[PDB]
Amino acid sequence: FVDLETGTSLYFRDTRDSAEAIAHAADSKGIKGMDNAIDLYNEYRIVP
Amino acid sequence: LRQHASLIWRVYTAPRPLMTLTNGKCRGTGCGLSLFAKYCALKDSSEFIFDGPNVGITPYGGMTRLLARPETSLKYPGLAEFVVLTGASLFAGDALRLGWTDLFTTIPDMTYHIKEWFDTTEHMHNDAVAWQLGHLLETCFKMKESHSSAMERAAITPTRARWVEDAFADQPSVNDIMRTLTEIEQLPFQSTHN
Amino acid sequence: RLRYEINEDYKVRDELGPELFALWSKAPERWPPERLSKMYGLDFTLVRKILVWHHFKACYDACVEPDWSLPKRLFALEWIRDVRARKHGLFYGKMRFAEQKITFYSDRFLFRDLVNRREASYANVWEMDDPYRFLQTEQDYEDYWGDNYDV
Amino acid sequence: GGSVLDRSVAVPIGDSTQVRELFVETKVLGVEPLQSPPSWRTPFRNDFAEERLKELQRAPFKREKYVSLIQGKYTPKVKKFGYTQHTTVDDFETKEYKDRLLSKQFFQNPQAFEVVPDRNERSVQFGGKWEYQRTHGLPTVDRNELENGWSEVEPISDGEMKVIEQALRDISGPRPGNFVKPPSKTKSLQLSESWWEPLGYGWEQHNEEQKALCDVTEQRLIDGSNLPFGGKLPPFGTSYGMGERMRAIIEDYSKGFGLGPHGHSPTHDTIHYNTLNAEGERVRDLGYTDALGRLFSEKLGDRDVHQWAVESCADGEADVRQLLLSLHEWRERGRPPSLLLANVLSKYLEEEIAAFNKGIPENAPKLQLETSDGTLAHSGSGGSRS
Amino acid sequence: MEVYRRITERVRGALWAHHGRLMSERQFHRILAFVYNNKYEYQIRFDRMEVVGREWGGRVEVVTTPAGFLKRVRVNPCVEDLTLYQQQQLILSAYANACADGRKLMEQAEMNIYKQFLKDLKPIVMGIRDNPEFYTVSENSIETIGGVLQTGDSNNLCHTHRTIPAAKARQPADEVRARQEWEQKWINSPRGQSWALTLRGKTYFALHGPQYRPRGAPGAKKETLPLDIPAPYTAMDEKRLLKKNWMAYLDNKHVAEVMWTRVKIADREKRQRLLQETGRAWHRPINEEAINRW
Amino acid sequence: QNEDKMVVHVLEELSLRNDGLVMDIQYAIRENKKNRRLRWEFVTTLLPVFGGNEAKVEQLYSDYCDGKYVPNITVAVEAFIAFLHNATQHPETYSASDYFDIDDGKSSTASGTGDQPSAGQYTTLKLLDPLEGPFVFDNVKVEYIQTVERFRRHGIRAGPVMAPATGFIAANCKSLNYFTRRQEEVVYVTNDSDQGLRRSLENSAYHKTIAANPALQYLLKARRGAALVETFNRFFYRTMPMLNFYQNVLKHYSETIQPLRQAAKSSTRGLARALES
Amino acid sequence: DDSDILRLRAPLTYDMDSTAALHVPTHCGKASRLAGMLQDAGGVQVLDGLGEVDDKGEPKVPPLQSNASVPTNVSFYEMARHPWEDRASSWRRDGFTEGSLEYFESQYRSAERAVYDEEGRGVRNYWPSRDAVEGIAQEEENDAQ
Amino acid sequence: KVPHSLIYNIYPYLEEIRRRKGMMAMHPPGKDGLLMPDRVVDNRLPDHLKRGYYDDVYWKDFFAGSDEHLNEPRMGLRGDEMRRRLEEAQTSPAPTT
Amino acid sequence: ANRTITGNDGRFSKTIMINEPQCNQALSAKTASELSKEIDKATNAVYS
Amino acid sequence: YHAYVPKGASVQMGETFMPSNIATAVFRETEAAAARADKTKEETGFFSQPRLNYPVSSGIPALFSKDQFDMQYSLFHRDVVETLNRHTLGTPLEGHNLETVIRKTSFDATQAVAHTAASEHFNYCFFYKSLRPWGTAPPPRLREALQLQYGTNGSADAMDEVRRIVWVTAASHQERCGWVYLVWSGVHFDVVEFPHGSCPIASDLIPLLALNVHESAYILDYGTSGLKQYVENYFKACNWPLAERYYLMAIG
Repeated sequence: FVDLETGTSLYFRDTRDSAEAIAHAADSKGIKGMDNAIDLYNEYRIVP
Repeated sequence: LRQHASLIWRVYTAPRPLMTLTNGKCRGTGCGLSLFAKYCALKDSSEFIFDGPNVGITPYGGMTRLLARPETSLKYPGLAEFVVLTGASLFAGDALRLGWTDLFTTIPDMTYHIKEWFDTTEHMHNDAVAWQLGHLLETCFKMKESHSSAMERAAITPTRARWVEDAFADQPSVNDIMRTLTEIEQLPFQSTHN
Repeated sequence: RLRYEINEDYKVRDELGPELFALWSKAPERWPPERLSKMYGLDFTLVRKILVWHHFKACYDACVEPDWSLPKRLFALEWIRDVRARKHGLFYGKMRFAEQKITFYSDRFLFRDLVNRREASYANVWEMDDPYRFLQTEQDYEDYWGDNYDV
Repeated sequence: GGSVLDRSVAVPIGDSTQVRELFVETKVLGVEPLQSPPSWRTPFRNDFAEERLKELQRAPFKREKYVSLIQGKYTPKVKKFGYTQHTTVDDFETKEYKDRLLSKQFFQNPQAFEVVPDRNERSVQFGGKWEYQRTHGLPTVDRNELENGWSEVEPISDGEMKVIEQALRDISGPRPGNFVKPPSKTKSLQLSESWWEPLGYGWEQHNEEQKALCDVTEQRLIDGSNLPFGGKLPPFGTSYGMGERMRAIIEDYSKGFGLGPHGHSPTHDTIHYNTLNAEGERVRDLGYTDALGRLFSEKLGDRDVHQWAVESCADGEADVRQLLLSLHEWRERGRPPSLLLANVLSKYLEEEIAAFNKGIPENAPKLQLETSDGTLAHSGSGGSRS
Repeated sequence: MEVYRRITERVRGALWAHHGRLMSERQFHRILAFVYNNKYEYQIRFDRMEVVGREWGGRVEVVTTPAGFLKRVRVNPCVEDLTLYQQQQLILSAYANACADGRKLMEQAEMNIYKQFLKDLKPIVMGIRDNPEFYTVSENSIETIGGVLQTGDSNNLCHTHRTIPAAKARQPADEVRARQEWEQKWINSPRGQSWALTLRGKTYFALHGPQYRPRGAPGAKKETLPLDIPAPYTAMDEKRLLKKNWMAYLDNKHVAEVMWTRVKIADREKRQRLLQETGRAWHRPINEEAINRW
Repeated sequence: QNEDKMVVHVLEELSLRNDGLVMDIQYAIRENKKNRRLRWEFVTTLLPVFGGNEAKVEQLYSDYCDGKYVPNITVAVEAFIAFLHNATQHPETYSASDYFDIDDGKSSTASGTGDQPSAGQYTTLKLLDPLEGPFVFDNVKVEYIQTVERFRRHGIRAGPVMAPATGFIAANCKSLNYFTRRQEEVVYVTNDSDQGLRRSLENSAYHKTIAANPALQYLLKARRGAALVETFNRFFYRTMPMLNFYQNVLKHYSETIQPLRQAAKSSTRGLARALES
Repeated sequence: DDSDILRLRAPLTYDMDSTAALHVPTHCGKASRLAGMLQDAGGVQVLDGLGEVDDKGEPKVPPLQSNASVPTNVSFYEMARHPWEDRASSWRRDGFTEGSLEYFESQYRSAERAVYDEEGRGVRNYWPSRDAVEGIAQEEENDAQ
Repeated sequence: KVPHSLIYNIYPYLEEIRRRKGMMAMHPPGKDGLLMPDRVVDNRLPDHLKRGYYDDVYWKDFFAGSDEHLNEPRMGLRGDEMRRRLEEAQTSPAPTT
Repeated sequence: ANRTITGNDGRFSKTIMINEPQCNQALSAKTASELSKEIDKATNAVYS
Repeated sequence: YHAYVPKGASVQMGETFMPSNIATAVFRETEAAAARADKTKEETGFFSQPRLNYPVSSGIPALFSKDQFDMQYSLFHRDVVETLNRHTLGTPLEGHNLETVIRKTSFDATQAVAHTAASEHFNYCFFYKSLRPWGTAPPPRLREALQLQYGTNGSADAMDEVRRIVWVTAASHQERCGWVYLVWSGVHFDVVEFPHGSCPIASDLIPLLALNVHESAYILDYGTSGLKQYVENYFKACNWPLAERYYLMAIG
């Protein structure tokens, strides 16, 4: 998934509105939460 | 009013990826709910109608910020005033021109295909889900091919854009707008400006 | 024969020196385990084990009595879970996977607790991260403090 | 001091006559409460008579030279980061903290403070079996000094922040040798592993470089016939796993990264780079031949480069070593010449430049040797400098 | 956090790409942990203080903390004559004003935190950019097997910059020691004693006087030269990993490469969005000759 | 002549002799040309005094930038006086870019000169900030900014805050630029040996208007006898740093050329002997 | 009338239309928990004439003031310095013992002075003699003795 | 459906969500964390300047035998250092040629 | 409860449909509150 | 953003202020360019323009100016390619490579309309292929091979003789419309003047160098009388190694 370039845009999708990104009005800057790497070691293991 | 505002804000700030598949006409609150989502997909049937003043009230929903974006005022001067006053409808093509949404799908029953794709996918890591979403967007929503600028549903064709920029842009008065419209009325059909 | 080992990023040679040891030794109240665990990029159990080891190493170096209740305070949920598992299943020890209840919840089951966590507000930060927030009733207090007789 | 909670301790001033004869003018401001001075500012709580006595006694030893007991010990001994014995900073270690720590350590291990220790076992404890609940932990300093008492941080101006952001966006730029690592650059892989030494991965390019650049008198020639695999990757079903492992490691080391001319990752799902050696044939049909380099070579001919250098530079007009280094770096290696070399070539090759630029159309690029710019790379000159 | 993590990942990727050096994962996460603890201490300081919000002139007053913890509510008796919904909305608006004030203070303090973090990260960037072997190429330049070609693109307008002087041995340590010599000369100057006896000298010695701090007092006991860690000349983790085991070295190299590729993609997409906002880029791909012709 | 050298000849010889210094000088020249603040300051200061067309002002600015123009001391003092007269009348345009350290009346001291400097009037002339000031390399720019900010905040009168003595063409001389072999042509304005700044401002037609300003009397007092001299040097270094820059370049070249010549001669002779052997 | 437009553009106040201001994020967050937060605080304190102003202009029952201000002395990087050196950098510099470093530097300087200028003339030479290269430093023998 | 025995993996996520209150939720008001390389910088220096660049701050001949750092790997080396490499390379195939 | 918000959940993707054809998909106060609850529940679901 | 920006427009890293009127104008120009690209994407044919290895954001150094080279590349060659596609799509020549198209259309009066277009296509492709932006020095092997025939008892005489004879045979083409090909017929090198619509492969030769003697090639920078200077510039910015490798492959 990381080797294939597609899909990396979703991390920085918040850059769609530059003014909004600068203002930081919304805390949902992450793909799966507040920030992109909110939890990379415990959250992904919920699936069996 | 508070509940509609809160719903719009929640859709706007939803943490996990939310995609509003807009298929149909939208009023002020509907367009505020659709456009401000993190992911917004527009089909050929998309219709964003503010239509505030004709009902006797100011337009409500948050689309005024999108109309007043410097990008919008730069690409189509006077478009914000034209939409807020005349209550015109902005289409999927118009939103694509204005850069509000990057997703435009022509595939029927997209919801079933999305359900099947995300049932077939099996993982939960952030990079894996990001790749899956990106591949879906690229192969179904991103207009890489099989899309013509003539085949998109738009109402801001360049002649109409010039009309709007000549009749609404940089006119800080409704009375001045009315005077300009009245002056344009008496343009003969032989006039080059007409 | 013992050449290669897993997790080469965090070596025990680097772990021998406690992180911000003096700074958190001056005041133990201001340093809940979350602050120290923010240093590492491993799972929760691994980082808590590392924190316990670092505290014990610091105490041994300073030649003072180490806090034997620190592992209990770091694994307070785990300690209560083990105590109640030993109460339910007539066994003594540490519960394992093969002796755990089988139940399937909906993937959105956590919403009720999630809204509480997301809309919780605290006066100070020590109230937010107090180590006894896991105990609510006298049964919880008994299950937690039933180990030592003094309390 | 430099802190709100870093006031001094009360000090005595003389009587009314003393203060009148001392002060010349006093301005009284608003009334504020009295705050006790911190522990470090307090004199009797920060006295270090014993420590000063010990360090003064040990000072005369510090007047001699450092020696090693083992004759010939040269390499230093590293001290690890964060170890207890290597820490010297004392944030709140005043005399009260020192004596509290000393008391705790003594009541823990009284044997450690004896010149000749006795047997050390563990006896009963007066606080039950859980006396650690009351005896554990290092001595604790007061929270008021922990929180309010700290040095005032220097206010960082926005100018330095802008400078740091500019540095970040400068380092954000790409290095050309990352998207496609050159085969010469893909030879720097050596492993401490035993199996890696017997077989040479980059022997082909290594001997190619040796026989293309190094003279036959001194060069490294390696014949692959003696290698275990014959210098080539064995077939898929006749490797015993060694071929597969080596191929995987080589591909992993040689894979590129970053963004290419199309602005996508080299292993992008949809698009590709260098299809059917398109870039290979482009490089074949373009090459690396500088116009100034070929003009200089054709004018010099076959005569001695050192003779050319000594005739070009007068007795004290230009240095010889610098000129030779610049000429070698410019001709043998693909690097732009320095301004010294540019001036030398402008003075020595003016006829060639005039011939090249005599019939030039006005809009078309020319070949000029100018150094009004402060940089040497031809990227800033658009490739017209050289 | 998010922005700090992005900055640190960009730093690691640039450090690996430009100079071929590998930063330890522990060192990577240590900076983020320091930022988190700095924010934690700021929150510790902020919870002590208090903010006031006012609604309906002075009819409704709400006393809270900058974080947004309800502490006190004062309400004029006339407000109780209103229905419950109106009272709830008035209290909510007053709390919103209090939250706005707390947000202003917290964002100012967090800008302070960001400046501190950039100051702390300065030595790494300066050591990876201020060495005699460091160069970049314009993004619009064609890259091939051998080297990068250079398109015109108004090459007269284009100007290559240099951040290092050709003069021998120019360093931040030299600059700082020059500053120290200058301040010592000012102190020893005849006006120096008068200025030191003046209140300005007292404040200067109190703030930038680390050598005068008594033993056992918080803070540094001396002013030290800034960090000098040049990437191409200092071995960080790559040699240790290669000596210990090759698999970990390959894994860390892969992580660094992926982070560098990710930050490059982020920069590319930000540039694309800027172009689309300006109006020079169409909303859908129209020029496939720049993608499919390779 | 080799001894009597113009700056262009110095640069072209240094290009063949030592690459680093000439390369750094050229890079600094290019950066100063790119900078827009310096041009604005130069034209703003030299418009009222010269009283000439903007095209001539721009050409003279370019000549001074590349080093083929140095203003005379007479026009320099006239420019300083005219700038003071222009600033004391309408400060808005001058307060926008030029800065005078405004004294705070809250601060008080047990000294007459301190009380006068604390009256709320002008006390010192503020130099340009390092962001758009004279060129400094980015490797030391951040610490330079930190040092200058600390010095200006704590009132330390040392380091970059102090303006180096600037050189100007003497009244008798007619040459428009410096020379290596010419030294009496450039004269520094020293506190003990003033070149007539006070004598010029006293007979200037704007002396009454300047004295009417209730802020400049502290500077005009010259309590140490060097207030006007120091503000003159500060103003001219803030406006034309290139003069001091070129003076430093000339001094360095003059002091270092001979060892380079000796080293080049020795190396050439060694290589020639090795070749002829 | 333009006065109506001016009053519309005027900021929302409860006196004019008895409608509280809207804050969308806090309404999303704490609307359903406002009663709980108030009960946790202890209820609403009713004070007579809280917002009313006396005819002289003095605001009887004076309002409370906010004591909050941005902290000025925290600098966590300065709080957590290097172990031995007092530098506040976050980097993990693995230093060497001071005595070993001093001996290392002294011996290196002696070796360099013996190699590059064996004659003592003070001029560096790039073709050192074999004896001057492989000669064991006599300073080590003197130190051992 | 999520197994009962695996929902302990979400606990760090919930803990961080609950502890994101206050200052932890703040972001730099003005910086989005993405910086574009607007300008191109180069620090490459010619070999003669490279030899003497680090005379003072570092030891003399800092770039002595570095192949990648120097255009000429053997520039600035001494006789013994050159002779070691040349002797090794020439005595490896001693009887061959 | 009023059968105005409908939901179809797969293994990982959740689709929420508004069904108000009598009022041209117009939302009331209660309907909007329920829709917001469903949106912030489905978005905050673990396997969403 | 490479796929989004149009071919004509460029990406500028530097940021400068833009007036609203010019920003709206450039947005409208971008929209018009997108519409034009959509229009042209459906009329594309079997044969397309070759990719240029060297950058042409500026004029080719020492040989051409930016505007003149852009004209030569995007007007006459584009028209030739369009005519070739139009007249080959219907005919049975469709779906076959340029080599066999030229070979089967050569010496056919009826199909001369397609033959001339194909020949001009190949000639323009080879002319673009054989132009180093700054020029190449002749390789020693090729110069030795040319010394046998063109060289006359002189050092470096062969290259001067070739540069003279190419200009001689170019000026011998008074029509000012055609090509000059240095080719290897199979026995020896020779220079051939190819009129408009004549191809070396159609004549069964192995080309080495191609020179455009069209009036439109030098009408702008060199006028109608700068033919000699244009030839000198072509030889000072030519590309010899391609001819070297083609001749070596011919030899075997």
